[PDB]
Amino acid sequence: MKITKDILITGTGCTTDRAIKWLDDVQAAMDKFHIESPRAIAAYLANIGVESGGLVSLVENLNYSAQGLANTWPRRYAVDPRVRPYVPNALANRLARNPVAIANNVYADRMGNGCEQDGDGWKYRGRGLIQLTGKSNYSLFAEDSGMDVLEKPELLETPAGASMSSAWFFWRNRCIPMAESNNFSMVVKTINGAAPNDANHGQLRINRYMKTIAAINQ
Repeated sequence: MKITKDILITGTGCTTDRAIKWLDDVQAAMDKFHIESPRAIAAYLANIGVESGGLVSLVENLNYSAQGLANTWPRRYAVDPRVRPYVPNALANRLARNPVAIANNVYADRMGNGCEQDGDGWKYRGRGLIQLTGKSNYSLFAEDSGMDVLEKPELLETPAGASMSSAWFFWRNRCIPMAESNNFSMVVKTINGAAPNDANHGQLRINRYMKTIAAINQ
């Protein structure tokens, strides 16, 4: 369905100026990945807006102190993950305040990435609205979209790439059937990792979902 600037603002909480810059990219992404019904469009917009702070935040933040590393990945970066506070280990103290070195270590040898030394963890760090991480998902998105994101992963920080990759994620993770069965809670769990709650702004997601259905049907 053709959406408006006002539907996009209702759905994502974005500014008027950002809605104007993103409208055509969001429409093209939803059309490409068959996000067509009021509930599918509402569930997609409600989640991409909260995940990205209103289409503002498009890349993983890897700025950490040693204490932030221990707190975020205690099994990797705390001396002992069974105690409070966590104490940063020697690895945490070496990697702290080094975004590239953190990503290369924490994302090494998973999600399709190779070894720490060869740089895939940083290269394929989280990007987009619903962030894609790791060489495997960048590769699958490249094949499904035709976007050159292995050579140019920074395309996922453009409005076109962020919208397209989020629409791909929504389609591929079966969110369209969930939306069209009125299972918004499962859509949020699938995208965020947890059902609607305080931590993931669940009430704001639900409020924007319901408000966007109403807006579209008019």
